[PDB]
Amino acid sequence: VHYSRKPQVSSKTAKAKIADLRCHYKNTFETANVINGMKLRKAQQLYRQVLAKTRCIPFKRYNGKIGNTAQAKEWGQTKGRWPRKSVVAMLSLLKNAEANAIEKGLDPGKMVIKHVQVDQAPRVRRRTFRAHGRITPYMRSPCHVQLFMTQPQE
Amino acid sequence: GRFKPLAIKKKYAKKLKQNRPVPYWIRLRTGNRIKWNEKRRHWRRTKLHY
Amino acid sequence: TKGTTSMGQRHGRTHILCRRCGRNAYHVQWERCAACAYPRAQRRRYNWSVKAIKRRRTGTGRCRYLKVVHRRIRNHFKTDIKA
Amino acid sequence: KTKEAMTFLKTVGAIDDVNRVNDSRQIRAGRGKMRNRRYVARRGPMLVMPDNK
Amino acid sequence: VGIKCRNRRKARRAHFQAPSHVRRILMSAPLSKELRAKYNVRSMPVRKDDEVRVKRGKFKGREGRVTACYRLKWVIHIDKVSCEKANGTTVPVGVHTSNVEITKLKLNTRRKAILERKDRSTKT
Amino acid sequence: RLGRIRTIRKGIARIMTVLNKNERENLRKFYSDKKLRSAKPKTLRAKLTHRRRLALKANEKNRKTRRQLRMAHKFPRRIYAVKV
Amino acid sequence: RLSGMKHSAESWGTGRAVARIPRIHGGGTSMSGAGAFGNMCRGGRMFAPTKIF
Amino acid sequence: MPKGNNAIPHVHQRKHWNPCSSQKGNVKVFFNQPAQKQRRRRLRLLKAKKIFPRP
RNA sequence: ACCGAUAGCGAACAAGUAGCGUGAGCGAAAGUUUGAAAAGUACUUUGGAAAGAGAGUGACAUAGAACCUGAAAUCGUGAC
RNA sequence: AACGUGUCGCGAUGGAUGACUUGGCUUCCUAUUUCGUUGAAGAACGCAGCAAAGUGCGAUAAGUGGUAUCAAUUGCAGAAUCAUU
Repeated sequence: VHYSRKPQVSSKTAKAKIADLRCHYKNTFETANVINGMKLRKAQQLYRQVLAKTRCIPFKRYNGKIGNTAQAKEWGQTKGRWPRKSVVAMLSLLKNAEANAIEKGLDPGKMVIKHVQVDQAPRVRRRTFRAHGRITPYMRSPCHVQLFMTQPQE
Repeated sequence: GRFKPLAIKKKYAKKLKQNRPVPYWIRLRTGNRIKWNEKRRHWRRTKLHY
Repeated sequence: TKGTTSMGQRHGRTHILCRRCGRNAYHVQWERCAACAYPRAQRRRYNWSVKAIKRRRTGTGRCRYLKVVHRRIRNHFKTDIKA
Repeated sequence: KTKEAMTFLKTVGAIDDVNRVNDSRQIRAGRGKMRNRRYVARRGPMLVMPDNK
Repeated sequence: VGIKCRNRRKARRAHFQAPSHVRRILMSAPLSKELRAKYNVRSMPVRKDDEVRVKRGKFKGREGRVTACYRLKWVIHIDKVSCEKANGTTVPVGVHTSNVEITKLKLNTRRKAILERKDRSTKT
Repeated sequence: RLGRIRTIRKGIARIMTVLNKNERENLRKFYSDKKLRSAKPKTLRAKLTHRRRLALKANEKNRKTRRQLRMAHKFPRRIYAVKV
Repeated sequence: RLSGMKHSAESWGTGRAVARIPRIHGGGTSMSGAGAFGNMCRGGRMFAPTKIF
Repeated sequence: MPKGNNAIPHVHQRKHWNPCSSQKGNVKVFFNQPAQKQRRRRLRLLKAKKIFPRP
């Protein structure tokens, strides 16, 4: 798995990857994204913060009918959700990386996330009975996450 | 129903023994293309019927 | 209804299994393995279903013995053992 | 004796053309190979016998 | 003059189909130059026990004795050449005859006998 | 998997095989003494095609008639040769 | 002799939202209804079958 | 279709019993003939051999 | 002087199987590690667990059992 | 800020691709022509150290026997077993 982007300095950055996660992918994109996604500084603090003292997680891509929330203020926008499922994941993810920051020796007191790359992984199938006997797929979109963390300094 | 002839008795028996994981020890050998216990019967899917 | 309830009514078991060929089509009451046509002392096939014919045509089994005939014939019957 | 024969034949000619021969022998690339044409080669000079002995 | 193959598909097929008995036949060795020179055989079919040298492959030039002859995979395990398994366990490699050459043979009656025919077919 | 038992049973095959072999042939012998019948049951008397079991026995087939026979005597045809 | 050509397949006709061809007869197969006989079908005839003379 | 002035409306193979995806049937090619030739020949010669004293 | 895994037999495959249909019958899908081999990733270490990160292997793992290649559609990313 | 747009590198995604190809598929030959109520074919169910399948086999059940040959077989078993009978 040649995952992601060419990532610098063998000295101080750290790589993990996990596959096919079980949250709806697009959704998860917006989950991931707040950490990564953007634009630097906003992404970095918030992960340290939702994930170390907050709830609503921003969304700004997917459409539908999609609820409105004041929490979207967090964004200056109108979508974010609070979808539990994902969240859990996110926490894990950091964490191995962090234990790897022991082994790399990096300062876990302030590591920074750069370049997460979150990808659609191959989808789950199953079936439903409709009137007159018609059947549709009711399918599923899991996740690919691969993560890097930076923390050089002055 | 309640009762169900010896022949009938045979058909399940023969099948059951097949309805479980292929003998693993076999699997291990040299050149074992061996996907899985293909033909395994099941019941909440696959009534044997009749 | 028309169907599905009446799909409730399919407790026919209609045709059952057979002796000679097995499967099914065994009419109980007028007794026939459609297939082997057991009862009857010969067996059935028709043209049209040629594929079926192939499906039944010998070898498909095991010609258990007959197989061996080819060896044996070819082994031309010099008989007995060498000793 | 093959050698005897050939040698003169070489001397008298057979070297280049002959050497194209045997040596321009390649496995037939492409599928004819896989319809059993495995190798190919060119052709080189002709002796005609009245009959061979 | 019969001017072709000797058709590969069939042939190619046949090889894969080699029985036990047959494997043994097919597998013959170059005989040691010396050994060749000795009994005056061309090449000779294997069996356990005996001694060989690695010619080519990536691992050109390795040498050793026959432990084991695994015909299905067409292998010789030769003694004291091995690979290590991660664990720390040596696991012997295996091998094909024509890139090895037999240095030394085990000779019983049967051996002697076979040898005789062979040696003959070269030598006599 | 004190695996050795298979062989032992296979040994059983061997006595058993033999045994019938003997008996069977025992039997065969004591059947004869007449050119035919009951010497020796069919199962002592070895199947050999429907046709092969059928067939014209050679006597009756080669043992044709006087008319021919005389004739045969009269018109043999072995070798001649011609050219000149 | 009759390569390809082999299901008891029939053309389904018109009104069925679809090109009007032969289709496989049978269910479950998940060949179920798949286009039949000819040329254009999977494993089928080809156009112009391959003639003896 | 092309313009060529040629020899009117013909060509024949696209007629009866030329077994199609149907089946039929009345078949009798001569391609056997090499083989056949040989069959005549090989036999013939081989026959001779057997008969042999005979004119 | 055939086809090349949607081809080619139905069927390269435990296929006329599986499957399907009351039954008659209908009757599929389904290919390849290794310049050489499992040498099939010990070990560390985090990780409930998967797993991860290391490591470790091996030319090559953009070769880690989805094994040749790896096309296009579609998408994240980078980068703009 | 947004969405799009774009590039490209790279990554995913997919299973293309080529290359292979015991597969198909055709032609042509030999034959000491070809079943079975003497119980065939086909059917059934059975049988392995550990076997599901396949495959083999038929309670003499993954077989015996003869004969031929002449040390393997290996997933793990097993056996010192080669002057060997």
